[PDB]
Amino acid sequence: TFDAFTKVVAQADARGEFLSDAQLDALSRLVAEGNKRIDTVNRITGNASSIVANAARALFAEQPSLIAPGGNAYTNRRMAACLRDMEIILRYVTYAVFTGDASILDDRCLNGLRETYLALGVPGASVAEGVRKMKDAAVAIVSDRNGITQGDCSAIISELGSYFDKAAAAVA
Amino acid sequence: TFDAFTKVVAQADARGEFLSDAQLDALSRLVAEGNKRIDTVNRITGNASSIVANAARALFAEQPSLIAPGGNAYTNRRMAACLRDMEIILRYVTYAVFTGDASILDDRCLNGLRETYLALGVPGASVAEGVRKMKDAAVAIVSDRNGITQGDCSAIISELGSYFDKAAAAVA
Amino acid sequence: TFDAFTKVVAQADARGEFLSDAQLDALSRLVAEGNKRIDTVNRITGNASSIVANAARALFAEQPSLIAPGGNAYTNRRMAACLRDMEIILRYVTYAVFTGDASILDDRCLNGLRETYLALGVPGASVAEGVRKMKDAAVAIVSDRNGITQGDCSAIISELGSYFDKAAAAVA
Amino acid sequence: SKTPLTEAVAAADSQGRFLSSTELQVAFGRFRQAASGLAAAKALANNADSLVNGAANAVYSKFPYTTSTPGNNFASTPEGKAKCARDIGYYLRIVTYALVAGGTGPIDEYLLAGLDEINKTFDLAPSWYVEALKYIKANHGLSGDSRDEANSYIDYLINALS
Amino acid sequence: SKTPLTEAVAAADSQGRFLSSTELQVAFGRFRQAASGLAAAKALANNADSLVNGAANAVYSKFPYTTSTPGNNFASTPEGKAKCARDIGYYLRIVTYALVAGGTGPIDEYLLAGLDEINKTFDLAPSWYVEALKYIKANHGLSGDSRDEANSYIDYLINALS
Amino acid sequence: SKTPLTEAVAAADSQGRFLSSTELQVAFGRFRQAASGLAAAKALANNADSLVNGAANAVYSKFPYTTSTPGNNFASTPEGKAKCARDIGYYLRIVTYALVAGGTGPIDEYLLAGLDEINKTFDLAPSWYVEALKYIKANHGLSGDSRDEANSYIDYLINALS
Ligand SMILES: *[C@@H](C)[C@H]1/C(=C/c2[nH]c(/C=C3N=C(/C=C4\NC(=O)C(CC)=C4C)C(C)=C\3CCC(=O)O)c(CCC(=O)O)c2C)NC(=O)[C@@H]1C
Ligand SMILES: *[C@@H](C)[C@H]1/C(=C/c2[nH]c(/C=C3N=C(/C=C4\NC(=O)C(CC)=C4C)C(C)=C\3CCC(=O)O)c(CCC(=O)O)c2C)NC(=O)[C@@H]1C
Ligand SMILES: *[C@@H](C)[C@H]1/C(=C/c2[nH]c(/C=C3N=C(/C=C4\NC(=O)C(CC)=C4C)C(C)=C\3CCC(=O)O)c(CCC(=O)O)c2C)NC(=O)[C@@H]1C
Ligand SMILES: *[C@H](C)[C@H]1/C(=C/c2[nH]c(/C=C3N=C(/C=C4\NC(=O)C(CC)=C4C)C(C)=C\3CCC(=O)O)c(CCC(=O)O)c2C)NC(=O)[C@@H]1C
Ligand SMILES: *[C@H](C)[C@H]1/C(=C/c2[nH]c(/C=C3N=C(/C=C4\NC(=O)C(CC)=C4C)C(C)=C\3CCC(=O)O)c(CCC(=O)O)c2C)NC(=O)[C@@H]1C
Ligand SMILES: *[C@H](C)[C@H]1/C(=C/c2[nH]c(/C=C3N=C(/C=C4\NC(=O)C(CC)=C4C)C(C)=C\3CCC(=O)O)c(CCC(=O)O)c2C)NC(=O)[C@@H]1C
Ligand SMILES: *[C@H](C)[C@H]1/C(=C/c2[nH]c(/C=C3N=C(/C=C4\NC(=O)C(CC)=C4C)C(C)=C\3CCC(=O)O)c(CCC(=O)O)c2C)NC(=O)[C@@H]1C
Ligand SMILES: *[C@H](C)[C@H]1/C(=C/c2[nH]c(/C=C3N=C(/C=C4\NC(=O)C(CC)=C4C)C(C)=C\3CCC(=O)O)c(CCC(=O)O)c2C)NC(=O)[C@@H]1C
Ligand SMILES: *[C@H](C)[C@H]1/C(=C/c2[nH]c(/C=C3N=C(/C=C4\NC(=O)C(CC)=C4C)C(C)=C\3CCC(=O)O)c(CCC(=O)O)c2C)NC(=O)[C@@H]1C
Repeated sequence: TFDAFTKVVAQADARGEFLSDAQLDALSRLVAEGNKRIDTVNRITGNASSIVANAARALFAEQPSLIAPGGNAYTNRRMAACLRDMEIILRYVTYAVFTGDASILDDRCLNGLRETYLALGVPGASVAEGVRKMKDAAVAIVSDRNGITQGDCSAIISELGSYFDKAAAAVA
Repeated sequence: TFDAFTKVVAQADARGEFLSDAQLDALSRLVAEGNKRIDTVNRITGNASSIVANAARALFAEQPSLIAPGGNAYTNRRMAACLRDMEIILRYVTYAVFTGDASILDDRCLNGLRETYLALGVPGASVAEGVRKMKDAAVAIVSDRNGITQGDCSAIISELGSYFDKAAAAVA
Repeated sequence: TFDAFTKVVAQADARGEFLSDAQLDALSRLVAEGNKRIDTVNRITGNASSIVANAARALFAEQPSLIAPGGNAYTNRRMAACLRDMEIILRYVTYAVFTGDASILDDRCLNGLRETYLALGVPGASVAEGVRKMKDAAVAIVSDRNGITQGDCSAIISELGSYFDKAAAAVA
Repeated sequence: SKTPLTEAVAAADSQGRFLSSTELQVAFGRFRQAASGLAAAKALANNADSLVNGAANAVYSKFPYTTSTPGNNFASTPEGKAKCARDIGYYLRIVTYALVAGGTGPIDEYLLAGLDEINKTFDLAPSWYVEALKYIKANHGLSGDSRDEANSYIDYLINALS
Repeated sequence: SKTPLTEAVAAADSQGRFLSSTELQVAFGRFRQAASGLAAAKALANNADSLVNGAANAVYSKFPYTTSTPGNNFASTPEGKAKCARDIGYYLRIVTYALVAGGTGPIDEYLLAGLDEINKTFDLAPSWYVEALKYIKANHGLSGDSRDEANSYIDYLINALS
Repeated sequence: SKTPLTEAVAAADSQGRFLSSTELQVAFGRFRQAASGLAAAKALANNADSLVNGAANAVYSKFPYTTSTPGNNFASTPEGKAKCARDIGYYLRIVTYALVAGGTGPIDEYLLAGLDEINKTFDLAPSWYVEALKYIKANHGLSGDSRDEANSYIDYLINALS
């Protein structure tokens, strides 16, 4: 896996070059925005349970066939597995925000998830929808102006969104 | 694995339904015939070594090329493997009788077997003949009227036959 | 795996036959030439490090892009792995000379190597060139008249070459 | 899942053995039990509306805050009551499957695995279900071996919720 | 299968090592032995009919019940005598393979693996094979290193059958 | 590879846990450090030619045998001098990568793993690189946190080379 820094390092080593000023300056800005990145991680983490619980409930509300007997989320074992995958994806999204690179999420979580789901008959379109709900909740929690020094978190919010989008597309 | 009872349960749960009165009555009739099932398992078990040895002996008499040097059953290791296979199939057939469901035999014995035989060049048609001879020996043993309370075992004998025929087809 | 003796045994057992006088005498000739087989193994082994190092040096001198940044032998980890592969291939080549049969080399070394390389992006054609360089070096060492009782090693040198050729062809 | 018959075969299979007198004794014990087990499953099923409705009402009475407190986890709306009666029906239905099976296997597979996690995530109180199960135990009208086998499954769940 | 050459390489391979003087000495050992091994293989092949028939007959004299008792495992019929001669031939041939290989490997692979299972399932008395091997030992006429190596394989089988 | 950020995530991942205050503190220390890391990288980069040719010259002066003895491993030909300056260039550039990463990760991955094997096979003296590194340290002219971090990687490599 890479973090934002080792990612750029790998690109430069492959060409046998020192980082360029553009590369160094880009990492400088990331550094300068670091408190926001940390607040983004903390805020999602602090609300993890309710992000999962509430998106799950809304998912089952809109898709009652998932919880009907014979549904994919019917029985407590399958409901537990389903709640667990929700939390796993949210967890790995927070890792990507923390390192500033998608690789932890792609390499350790999303890669081969579609195939996993196909074999079990987990409906990936419903997973994707659950993820999208978590995304919307997570974004509103991070953007919330209360109890925090005020400023512009649009870059970190956009990066965050992008990781949720990867998660939903990896199973959709 | 399912037994006869849990097989019916699985179906009912997926529909979110109690077993119907008729479904319960069918299981009641299997219960009332339980002594015959037990005698069937015990009888085959009691004669397992000779059921295997006699089937094998006849197979090799009818198919001399199996044991000629270069043949699939030639060398003590290959002969030992071949006898073992016959015993394993008989064993799993008895488990299926005991449980009143094919799943133990399908999941633990028959699944993959065709493919394994193809990889090694075991002649499947020959294994299937061997299984059919064991079926005939076992049916005659189970149907014997000597030294048992008299009654009608045609249903359990037919069920027993069906597990052998399933096994034979899985490799033939 | 087989040695030269058990290879002939395997052919005979499958046909249910004693070795013919002709087959026994061919093995006698192999045995009468055993000292040259032993000298071949010892000669390569005594020179293993320089055979690998010189071949590697020559490979990188003719294909500099292997060691330029971004190249498959760039970074010390990749270099050490490449050097190890050369050493492994040479090692298994000497085992084939020792036993008088290719199976040790094919079964334990070359089988699946093409696939391994393709999955890693190791350039198999460049490995093959490395092997051909070791072949020529090793042949010249085994061939060298200095410091040994004089005689005709043409058969064993040709057999040695055949093991190197198998190696080169397996990695490409 | 765990029934006398699957357990006996799995034991034999893991040892690579044919079935022997030990497993036939398991079968005899199974078949001795099954008549009353099947009869109990039939009675509970025919009585399900009465049991489920009575169990829900027992719970609402024992825990009146569940019908008056707003919340996704509560039965203060029609939807909430419906969720609750649904869940109680699940418990009853799956108890019948254990009687059918002659073991905890259906309970373990369909209801008990993940149970704590579900009750935690959705903020469902174990004690609600204990009360529902108590009502079922008191009102199933079974006796003898039917009663004893049924009570063991109901008690097995009460134990798992405690 | 087990021979000096394969054993030396498996050791070296397991250690991840080049062969060294240790394994060269193994090969020197193999090549000192092999001429007398190959000579023994030739001599036993040339004399196979006599050794087999002689061995069969020695079993029939030591254990006359084997030719007078009806049964699938016995040699009271022409078919039975023929299975018996065939088996002894298998023993003899596979011994010659051990002499060719300079190791028990061929014995191990083609005869010994599964031997107890076959003797047991088909009700063949190990002492029958013991007697036949004792006869071959006493009658092959080999000398020196040929005799020593060949007897090692025959005794190896006698030990495996006892 | 090893940096504060990848190490924190690997720890949390291996525990199956969300990041907590512990890993947030790691991020804080990373971001406190990073500006001086980037500035150190930038300075070394800008001063690469002077540092590499200076270090080369300090090795040749410390070990005059290296420029006057024939050999593939020596810097007695233009080719060998170019190999040596290249190598010193690699050490320096990969140090800059460590400063960019805020960890030994890039060093471990691109230089340190396999280093001993390489030095041995090609007969390159560890003491040559130690000297080049001591020169870079004595001559980069860095101050404060830049110095401290840059010297930690330089000494990391000297330690690895002895
Ligand atoms: C977008 C995410 C929202 C936002 C963020 C934001 N944060 C800061 C500044 C800081 N936040 C912290 C964080 C912590 N201190 C701790 O001890 C911990 C627990 C381990 C945390 C999570 C810190 C130290 C700072 C600096 C001090 C300060 O409050 O300024 C800013 C200010 C700019 C900056 O990057 O520093 C901003 C904007 N603010 C919003 O309005 C968004 C909704
Ligand atoms: C068809 C398979 C044959 C057949 C079977 C048959 N069996 C019974 C009855 C019983 N069999 C047993 C068996 C055992 N008792 C033990 O203790 C053991 C050892 C562990 C065994 C294996 C028992 C207990 C009974 C019941 C009492 C009795 O003796 O009757 C019947 C009778 C009907 C019934 O199901 O009970 C039958 C028909 N009968 C045949 O003629 C078939 C060839
Ligand atoms: C082709 C490979 C070259 C060649 C080989 C060659 N060798 C011999 C004979 C011997 N070589 C040995 C070797 C060893 N003795 C030891 O103790 C060790 C260390 C463990 C070794 C490696 C031995 C014992 C002999 C026999 C005695 C002797 O020196 O002759 C020959 C001679 C014929 C034969 O096969 O014996 C030959 C030809 N010679 C060449 O000219 C090739 C370039
Ligand atoms: C009745 C005793 C009390 C009550 C019930 C209540 N339950 C839920 C939601 C769920 N119930 C379950 C339980 C099961 N589902 C299964 O698959 C099984 C085994 C087959 C069981 C036992 C689950 C998984 C849920 C959540 C998912 C779903 O809605 O199906 C609710 C609604 C919860 C919500 O937050 O939406 C309620 C209200 N609440 C009370 O106050 C009653 C006393
Ligand atoms: C809930 C939104 C949906 C749903 C989910 C569901 N998933 C499974 C099973 C698995 N999910 C995973 C995924 C992961 N496990 C990991 O360790 C990782 C990476 C770290 C991921 C991303 C796996 C591996 C499985 C299979 C094995 C297991 O159960 O653990 C189930 C269970 C399916 C079954 O029948 O067994 C379910 C139900 N189901 C829905 O209906 C929702 C749309
Ligand atoms: C005898 C009637 C025939 C025959 C059989 C034969 N089979 C094999 C090898 C294998 N058979 C199995 C089967 C199973 N293993 C299990 O554990 C299970 C489920 C519990 C089954 C059903 C397997 C796995 C193998 C391969 C592994 C092994 O050897 O143990 C052989 C050996 C083939 C070889 O070349 O080695 C033989 C000879 N052969 C005949 O000719 C008869 C028709
Ligand atoms: C050098 C001439 C070329 C080169 C080689 C190279 N190989 C690898 C990696 C592997 N090589 C092997 C091969 C074997 N492993 C064994 O144990 C055996 C049999 C005993 C063999 C033959 C394997 C398995 C690997 C992968 C695992 C490992 O690293 O050990 C690499 C590393 C590639 C990477 O990116 O990790 C390299 C570089 N590369 C060149 O450019 C030369 C043409
Ligand atoms: C002769 C000493 C006595 C004797 C022999 C006898 N053997 C069999 C049957 C078998 N013998 C073998 C043995 C081997 N097959 C192999 O692959 C190998 C290694 C290459 C050996 C040693 C086997 C496997 C069988 C059974 C299968 C077959 O028929 O080939 C019989 C027939 C027994 C039967 O039940 O059909 C007999 C008669 N019996 C005596 O009384 C002699 C003293
Ligand atoms: C300079 C201090 C002294 C010197 C240098 C010298 N080095 C080589 C050859 C190699 N150096 C490396 C090193 C690396 N390759 C990598 O990928 C990395 C990490 C990115 C490093 C640090 C390697 C692998 C080689 C061998 C292969 C190659 O040519 O690239 C030589 C040539 C040796 C030869 O046998 O060809 C020399 C001369 N020698 C001195 O005398 C200087 C004092």
